[PDB]
Formats: sequence, structure tokens, C-alpha cells
Amino acid sequence: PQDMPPPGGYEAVQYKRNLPSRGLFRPRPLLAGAAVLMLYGWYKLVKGIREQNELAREKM
Amino acid sequence: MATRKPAFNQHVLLDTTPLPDSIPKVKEIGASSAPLLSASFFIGARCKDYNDDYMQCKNENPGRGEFECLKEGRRVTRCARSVLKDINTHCLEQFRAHWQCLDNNNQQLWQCRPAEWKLNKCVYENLKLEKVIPDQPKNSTPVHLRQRQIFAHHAIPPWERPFIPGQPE
Repeated sequence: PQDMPPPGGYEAVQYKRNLPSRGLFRPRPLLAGAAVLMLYGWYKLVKGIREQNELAREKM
Repeated sequence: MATRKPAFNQHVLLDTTPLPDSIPKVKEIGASSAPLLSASFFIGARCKDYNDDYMQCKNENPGRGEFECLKEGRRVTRCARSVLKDINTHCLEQFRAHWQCLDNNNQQLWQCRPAEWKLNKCVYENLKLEKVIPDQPKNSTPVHLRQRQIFAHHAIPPWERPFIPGQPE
């Protein structure tokens, strides 16, 4: 026999465009989490510089 | 000689000539940098008036302070030798424990807080002298009595506690 398809034919393949939006790359959560990092970082910075200026007062 | 910081200094000049007999002799302080920083807040707590008197004399004779305020300078040297002797005869181990840590830590006080909190309580109960830093913010706990030092490379140990005079354990 020659090279034929199987009796019922092959099952469908995937060809339609498939680029599904993933929550890892959405501009709301990224902006929000950026704001939390950026606001906490300034919080620690206020503590740090306030302590360093006091450390500077003792050295003087 | 000039107060300019040198950039091309390849030589040093000395002067073996001694101060004239008319000027009273004072044995100079023999302590080095790390011991003097560990005793500074105790020099201040005992010799403030003498330190303050020297500087007010110099500001009273502008351009002539070096020659006309010599008695005050001898008085500060003597006053500051008294604390050094007192710390030696009563806090010798703790004092060495502190300024040796300071020598290994870039002379940064925040880097040797557990040794200061021991030396300070020995000085307070023996020489009755107490470290005071003016204009520290009132809301915040003083930085030399803070349990956690943020700029210290080795974290202050939980067991080691800060020393506040007039408070028991």
C-alpha cells in the first residue's frame, strides 16, 4: 500500500494566533507594585539619613 | 607653618630647640587617636570649662592666641591627663576593649557600640562621668543608646544592652 492518511483522518492542529495576555505583564499590577517598592524605599531612606545625621552629630 | 595641605612634600623639618625656661613645662598627653576618641566624651564631661576657657581666651586675643593663652593650654593638657589616668586606674580593661575595636573599625563609634556600653557604665560608676551630646532630637531615642545600629557591619547582639545612667537592670 501507498502512504495514506489514517481511516478517519488526522486530528486538527493548532494554527490560529495564540498569544494570551498573562497577568505577569499587565500595566496595573506592575505600576502598583512599583509604587510599593518606591514608597517603602523612601521610608527606609528617611530612617537612614535621619540616623546618619545623628551619627554625624556624635562624631563632631 | 602654613595650614595648607601639602601636595609635593618629600621632606620633614624638626627643631630640637626647647621652650624657654620662662614658660612652665607641661608633660604632653601620650595617648594616641583611638584611645583619645574613646575618652573624648569623658574629657568633655570633666574639662568643658577649661576647654571653653582656652578657646574664649584665643577669641579674646585675635592673632595672638598662641603666645598669650599658654596657661589655659597647660590647664587643658593637665585636665585631660586626669581623665586618662582616672580611666586607666579604674576602667583599664574596658577602655582597651573599646579603643581596640575602634582601631579595627575605622574609628567609627557606631561600629563598636557593645564595648562603649560596657566602658561607659564602668566610667559612670567609678569616675562618675557621663557621655552627653547636645541637641539630639527628643522624639527619637539617642543614636548612642539605640539597640540597632543601621550603619554597623556586624549587628549589635540582642544580649548586649545600651547603658543609661540612673536606670537599673
